[PDB]
Amino acid sequence: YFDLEDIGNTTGQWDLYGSDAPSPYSPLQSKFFETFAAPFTKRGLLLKFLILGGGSTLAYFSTTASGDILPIVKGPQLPPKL
Amino acid sequence: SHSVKIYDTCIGCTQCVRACPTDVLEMIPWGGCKAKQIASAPRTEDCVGCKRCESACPTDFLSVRVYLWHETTRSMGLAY
Amino acid sequence: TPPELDPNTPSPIFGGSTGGLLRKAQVEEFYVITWESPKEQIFEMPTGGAAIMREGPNLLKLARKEQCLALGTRLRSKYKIKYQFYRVFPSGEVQYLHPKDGVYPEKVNPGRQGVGVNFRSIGKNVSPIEVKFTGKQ
Amino acid sequence: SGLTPCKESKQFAKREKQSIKKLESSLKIYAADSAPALAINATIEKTKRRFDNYAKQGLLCGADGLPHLIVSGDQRHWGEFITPGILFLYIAGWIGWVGRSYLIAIRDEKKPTQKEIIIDVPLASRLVFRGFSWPIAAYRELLNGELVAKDV
Amino acid sequence: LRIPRFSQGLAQDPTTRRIWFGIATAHDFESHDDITEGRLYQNIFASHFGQLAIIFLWTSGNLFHVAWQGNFEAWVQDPFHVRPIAHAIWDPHFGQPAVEAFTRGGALGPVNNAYSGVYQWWYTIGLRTNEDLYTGAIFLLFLSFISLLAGWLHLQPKWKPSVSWFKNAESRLNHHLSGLFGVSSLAWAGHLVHVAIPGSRGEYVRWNNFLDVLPYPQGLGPLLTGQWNLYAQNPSSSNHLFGTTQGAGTAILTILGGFHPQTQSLWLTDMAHHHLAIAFLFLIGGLMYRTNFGIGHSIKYILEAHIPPGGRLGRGHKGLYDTINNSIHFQLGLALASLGVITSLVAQHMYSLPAYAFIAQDFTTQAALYTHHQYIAGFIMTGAFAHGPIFFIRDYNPEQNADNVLARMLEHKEAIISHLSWASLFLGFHTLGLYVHNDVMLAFGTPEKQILIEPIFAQWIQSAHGKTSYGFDVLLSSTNSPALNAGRSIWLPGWLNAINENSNSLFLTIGPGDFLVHHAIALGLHTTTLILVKGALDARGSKLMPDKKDFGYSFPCDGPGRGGTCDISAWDDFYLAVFWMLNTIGWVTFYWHWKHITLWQGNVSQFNESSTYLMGWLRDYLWLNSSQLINGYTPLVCNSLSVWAWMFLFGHLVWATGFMFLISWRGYWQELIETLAWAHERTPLANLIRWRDKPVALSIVQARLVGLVHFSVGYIFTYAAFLIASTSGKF
Amino acid sequence: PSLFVPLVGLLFPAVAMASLFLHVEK
Amino acid sequence: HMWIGGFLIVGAAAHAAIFMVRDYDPTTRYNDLLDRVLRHRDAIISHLNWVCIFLGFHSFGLYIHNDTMSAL
Amino acid sequence: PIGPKRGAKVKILRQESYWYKGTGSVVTVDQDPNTRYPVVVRFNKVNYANVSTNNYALDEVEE
Ligand code: CLA
Ligand code: CLA
Ligand code: CLA
Ligand code: CLA
Ligand code: CLA
Ligand code: CLA
Ligand SMILES: CC1=C(/C=C/C(C)=C/C=C/C(C)=C\C=C\C=C(C)\C=C\C=C(C)\C=C\C2=C(C)CCCC2(C)C)C(C)(C)CCC1
Ligand SMILES: CC1=C(C/C=C(\C)CCC[C@H](C)CCC[C@H](C)CCCC(C)C)C(=O)c2ccccc2C1=O
Ligand code: SF4
Ligand code: SF4
Repeated sequence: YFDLEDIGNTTGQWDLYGSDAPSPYSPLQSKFFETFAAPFTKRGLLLKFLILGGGSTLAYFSTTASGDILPIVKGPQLPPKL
Repeated sequence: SHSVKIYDTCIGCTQCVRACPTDVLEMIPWGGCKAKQIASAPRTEDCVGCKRCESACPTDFLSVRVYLWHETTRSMGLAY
Repeated sequence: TPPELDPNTPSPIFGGSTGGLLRKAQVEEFYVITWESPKEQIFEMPTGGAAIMREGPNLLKLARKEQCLALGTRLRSKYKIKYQFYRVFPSGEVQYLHPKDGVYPEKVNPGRQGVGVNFRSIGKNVSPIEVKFTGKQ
Repeated sequence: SGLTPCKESKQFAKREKQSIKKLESSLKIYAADSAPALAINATIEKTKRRFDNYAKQGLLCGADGLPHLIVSGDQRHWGEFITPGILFLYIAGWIGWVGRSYLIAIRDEKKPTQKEIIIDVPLASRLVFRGFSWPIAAYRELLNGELVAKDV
Repeated sequence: LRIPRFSQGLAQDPTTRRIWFGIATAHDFESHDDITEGRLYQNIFASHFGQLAIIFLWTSGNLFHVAWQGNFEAWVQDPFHVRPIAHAIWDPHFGQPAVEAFTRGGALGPVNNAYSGVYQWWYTIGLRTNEDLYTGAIFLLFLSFISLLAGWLHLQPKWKPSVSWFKNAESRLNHHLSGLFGVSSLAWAGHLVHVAIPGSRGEYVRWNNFLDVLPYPQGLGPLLTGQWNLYAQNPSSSNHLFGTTQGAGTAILTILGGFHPQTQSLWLTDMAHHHLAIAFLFLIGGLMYRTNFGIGHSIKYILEAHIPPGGRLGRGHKGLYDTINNSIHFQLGLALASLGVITSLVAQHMYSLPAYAFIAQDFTTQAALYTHHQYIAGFIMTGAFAHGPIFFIRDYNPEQNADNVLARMLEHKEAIISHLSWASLFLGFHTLGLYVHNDVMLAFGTPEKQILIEPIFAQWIQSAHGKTSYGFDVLLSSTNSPALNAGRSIWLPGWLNAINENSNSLFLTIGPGDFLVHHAIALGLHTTTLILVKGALDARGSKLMPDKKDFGYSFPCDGPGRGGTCDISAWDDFYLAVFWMLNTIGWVTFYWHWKHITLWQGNVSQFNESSTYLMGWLRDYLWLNSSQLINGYTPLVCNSLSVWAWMFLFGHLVWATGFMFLISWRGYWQELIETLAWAHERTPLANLIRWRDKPVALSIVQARLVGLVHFSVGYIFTYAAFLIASTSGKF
Repeated sequence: PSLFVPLVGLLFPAVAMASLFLHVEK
Repeated sequence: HMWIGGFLIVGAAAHAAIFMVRDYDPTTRYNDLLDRVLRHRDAIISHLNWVCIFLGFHSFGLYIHNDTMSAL
Repeated sequence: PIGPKRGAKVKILRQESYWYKGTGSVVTVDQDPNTRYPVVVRFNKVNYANVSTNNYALDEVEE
């Protein structure tokens, strides 16, 4: 009934489902976020920061009192033939 | 895409064409057999490689041979 | 032969399905098929079930090409109906395939060109050979 | 042959006694004169008999107390393999020769496969006994026991 | 454009198929784009240096951890009552009872008990300290580097060799025999007489004193003079303590035979003598073929001249030289075949003739090593039989091989295959027949009706070796013969002592149970060979598919036409044989392990009676030794065998997962994914994200592989978990 | 010491898997 | 009874599928119930596909959890 | 009129034929020189495709 070689888009599911909403905005509080979230918006630079943020994992394990790394002590079993 | 070939050992029974669901083959005027026809493979781009054509061939061993080569969406038979 | 071309035609009655086009159509390709019915009949429709055929030009859009032929080969049987389908593309364009020659591929026609015909006969193929090609040229 | 014959065996002899005591344990709950009674006692005599026979015929019996067969070809123990083996090949050939003789007779004329699924031809004219003398197929070998179509 | 760059046809695949196949074809150089014979040869040659680099790095790490986290020194001082340490354990997931149970071998933390036998090997050759182990690790790390340096060097144009250089076979044999085999064996005999033997006796001969310490009291003279018996006058005393200068002779070359009584290992003096002996044959042998000096042979001509007149081999081996040298698949299949054979020869001779000190008493290590190499030998054999077909399809020139021994195999292929079928059918019908029969009577409670064929032929071989068991009166155990007296003391008295040892594995006692299993293994060999050669001889084509030659080694199939053509490629025939190979080695390793764990417990009586019927195997071997294993972790406690209990279940899971890829096939999965592709598209908050590769079901051949990989991994890991734990638990 | 390295043996998969992903989609 | 009951249910799947191949004719015997079902068939399977993955994880996974926590 | 009789038995020489070294009866033999493969042949045994006949080239032996 409605196929138009002119517009190939409506013909296909090209249309954004009504879930799209191109409406206004949100409060001015954004002016704050835009200021402090800027260094993480660069990409690639952020890729690196997070990977080198893996330096946290090293720091957290080099220093860790309560993970089972001690026997605590025992007298070991010989044991099948010593 | 897939590579299909026809051989002069054909007898022009046209069953390979009727078997194809994508329309990869067709009949051709020729002087080699009594039917004076021969299979042709012009549209290999639409070939999916299912070998339905081979299972209709009556020649002692196939006159039409499908050689599965590079894969494409059409050959992969994808609808998405 | 001159391709007839398709402009606008009504679609057959159906009501919807989940086997229709999806994204591929938008960005790669989609195939449409046209056939004329002497009666508002009922046909199976692949990728779904039950659709009324309609009477008139009848235009349907599908994907994979094969879906169109399946319908077309069922359309030629059961009902004595002629049909034709094309590949739409995403930016207009007019590629018309099948019948093409205007006479069915199974029926021998006068000027087609062989394309990939080997006059050697099978079993007489060679063995490689590190050079380009496989020997079934 | 570290084995010492089933006669001077203490294990194989012990094994006999062990088996019959267990059988005897079972008849105690049925009361003689009853059915399950003989069946148990009939089983016991067969047990004694087979143990008795094995010691007679030789049979070496290992340390485990069970007879071990010797197939080296040793004349002392031919009955353990060669003589039954000769008997097998005889019947094995006989079957082979009769079966071959059948498919050959069928091939000329008729619908050959008809005779294969249905054989309302029994031993054909009289094909079975032909196997009584199969070994004479050695003489079929010097002529045409094999077809010359493929290789030699 | 994309990965794989070496395959443009693969790189343009819109689906997920490209990533998979890009990985599975990376080493198949001949199929790469614009491949040349030049590019082919020095890709392999460079890949060769890469493999060496890995081996040396891998061996460097072994020397490193044992020196860093392994006691070794504690092990040296009491090789009998201490457990070797592979490396330390560090796992955050470990609970306190775990860290507890795994703290062993006098280590400050949880470690793994090494079952590779590296301790016995390193100790026997003369490594006594951790410092020694480090220097080896550094040296191997350095050896690992110069391998990469050479790999990089010959990829450079000013150092790259010509293909012809690679095809000069006459000179590569002359060097590999004379140098690679001969000299390296000779050099090892030097380490033995300078370090291993004196290190064994008690002196520490190292780099800072090896120059000033005579390997023998008498000078190097006696060798050069001609009188070499002086190297065997004073051998080590029978009651000698290893690493102790007690009852230690002076001789550096002997033929004593038998075992060093304390260590239960072969004499070092015998080995220093062995390698020296074999070095020569290799050294002289590496001077057979012609190079640049005007003397030597031509391999081609020898192959040409070997034509038996009046048939029946035809042209003999003419043109066969060029068929092999121009085809590196033939060479590899020929290499794997030889390597695969001696790989088992290693396994068979290393449990019968322990080479290292205190390895014979480490029962878990002995079982592991044998089982290790038999599976390694197994897979290698399937590869030799795999590159075979590939040779036929890709490199075989029928005309250039007209009517020679190779071409005569294809023209009577139906004969070889059918008789392999017969031999397989024969063995299977009776071996299984004899087994089932035996189970019947034991069920019926009459084990005296069994068919227990005494392996009298093999027992005749044992008596022929020196075993005085049985009444056979054969060579080396008879009343009058040239054979035993040819002993002339030397090897015989020390060796005949070793054969009649009721403790060692040197020629165990065999019976009816050993008869049935040997036929089972014979069944396993024949059937596996039947599958593999049939794939090879029909690789170029059969009657169901005469042009299989035109499709390559690996293709999915040829369709459902002509009755159906599933698994018709030579690749699939390999893939089917891998199953049979695993079964065969499975029977071999079952048989080896059970007979030994019954011997080690001093109860061979249980094996001799339970091995004659199949219920015995499943119960007294499988069921019986699983108890300690499956209680590695209990709803009450947690043992050191918890790793193996978990891996045991792990192996089961991988194994059963392969079954999915082997039974269920593609068309079901592809249609399933197509519904999932529709879903993702029609789901809000997920529409924003799209895939860059089209989701598709795995290929027909890919699934057979993926399924076989799962099947094989679980196969190994399950038995590995059982072989170690069941043996380690009891010791 | 040995409690610093098995995690970089797990930082490495994160790095390797990320890099390879970029390589294969390019 | 569990096996007999199990087998018969599987047999229902067969003949239901046989009906679709051999006896389903919309021209003569339309139902409409059958339609739609065929119409949103890619939906039903896709959802049922998900439930199995959810169930499989939240069933077998718990055991693999317990097997791992007890071993450690 | 060409090489093979109408009732003569003939051995196949194709190598790719199901009946590669077998024998078969000939139906007839077309005489058009244009025809690459005449010499139709009947066989007692069918191939993997249930066909009993096939046309062959002039090169074959008789018997
Ligand atoms: C000297 C040893 C050697 C060498 C140099 C080669 C070399 C070659 N082989 Mg060969 N092969 C060998 C031994 C060898 N093989 C042996 C011993 C066997 C018996 C199994 C085979 C069986 C074999 C087959 C069936 C094929 C080859 C093929 C090839 C060619 C391409 C391989 C490729 O890149 O695909 C890529 C390889 C991979 C991507 C390997 C990854 C998959 C495996 C399963 C990984 C290991 C298992 C798993 C990951 C373990 C993880 C468990 C975990 C839980 C711990 C190449 C010439 C192929 C060929 O010739 O092309 C026609 C071919 O199809 N080989
Ligand atoms: C889910 C539970 C779980 C997890 C996450 C782990 C994790 C680990 N275990 Mg524990 N373990 C467990 C359960 C678990 N285990 C249980 C139930 C037991 C029995 C009680 C044990 C007993 C145990 C022992 C005895 C040991 C460990 C060790 C280890 C560590 C391995 C060291 C390493 O990473 O090197 C590198 C990682 C590998 C080599 C894995 C590679 C295998 C992959 C799959 C194949 C190769 C991939 C291929 C190259 C593809 C490339 C892709 C890639 C580049 C992205 C690791 C932290 C070891 C350790 O502490 O380290 C010092 C150790 O010795 N475990
Ligand atoms: C003296 C001269 C010499 C020497 C020493 C070598 C040595 C070598 N060559 Mg070279 N080559 C030479 C001359 C020489 N070649 C000449 C003149 C040419 C042609 C003009 C070539 C052309 C050539 C090519 C094309 C290649 C080589 C390769 C190799 C390496 C083989 C792979 C390997 O390491 O395993 C060595 C094996 C051993 C040392 C032992 C032999 C195997 C036995 C059966 C093992 C059992 C021993 C013992 C019982 C077990 C002990 C185990 C215990 C220690 C744990 C090896 C380093 C290959 C390579 O690049 O390396 C990866 C290869 O691609 N060579
Ligand atoms: C083809 C089948 C076959 C195969 C592959 C094997 C393979 C093997 N056998 Mg078995 N063997 C067989 C049949 C076979 N045997 C038969 C039918 C018997 C008599 C029951 C034996 C009795 C036997 C004994 C006592 C021993 C072996 C042993 C062995 C191993 C060492 C090699 C050897 O001596 O055997 C030699 C095989 C032959 C000499 C026969 C070759 C195959 C012939 C052609 C089968 C047909 C012969 C026919 C039945 C003779 C008629 C008998 C009579 C009427 C004349 C090896 C695994 C030894 C072993 O290691 O034990 C663990 C061992 O001591 N075999
Ligand atoms: C034991 C082997 C095995 C396993 C694990 C599965 C698993 C599955 N099958 Mg399969 N199947 C098998 C054998 C197996 N099958 C065999 C032998 C056959 C022949 C009949 C089939 C036939 C079959 C059919 C016809 C279908 C399935 C389907 C499914 C899936 C159902 C959905 C699900 O539960 O997801 C959850 C996954 C699991 C429960 C597996 C374990 C998950 C682990 C414990 C958690 C992840 C571990 C960890 C995070 C990994 C990270 C480690 C890192 C180093 C990689 C599931 C993947 C169906 C399907 O496609 O989905 C609906 C389906 O249609 N199977
Ligand atoms: C449904 C439950 C189930 C399933 C599916 C399995 C499956 C498996 N088990 Mg397991 N097992 C189970 C329960 C189960 N088991 C239970 C409850 C226990 C109690 C402990 C065990 C104890 C166990 C052990 C100790 C072992 C397995 C192994 C295996 C794997 C062997 C793979 C194979 O096919 O090789 C081939 C099959 C065989 C070799 C058959 C062996 C069994 C026969 C009776 C032994 C006789 C061999 C004989 C010499 C050959 C006969 C000759 C012939 C001519 C007649 C397979 C994964 C083994 C493994 O890791 O794989 C090698 C392993 O060793 N299981
Ligand atoms: C003596 C003896 C022995 C040995 C044996 C042997 C070792 C032998 C052999 C053998 C051989 C090595 C043989 C061979 C051969 C061959 C051939 C070549 C064949 C053939 C055949 C045929 C042809 C048949 C036919 C037929 C008949 C006649 C019957 C029926 C069937 C048919 C019909 C199938 C032992 C000691 C073991 C035991 C004791 C005794
Ligand atoms: C489950 C299944 C699928 C579906 C399998 C798929 C879609 C594979 C995808 C696996 C996902 C991506 C997880 C696998 C993770 C692996 C551990 C991969 C690790 C990464 C590298 C080591 C390669 C098939 O396509 C198939 C085809 C033919 C016969 C049987 C089957 C079959 O059984
Ligand atoms: S394989 Fe399929 S698509 Fe290709 S020619 Fe044959 S029938 Fe047509
Ligand atoms: S099936 Fe064979 S003979 Fe028939 S038209 Fe096709 S190619 Fe020609």
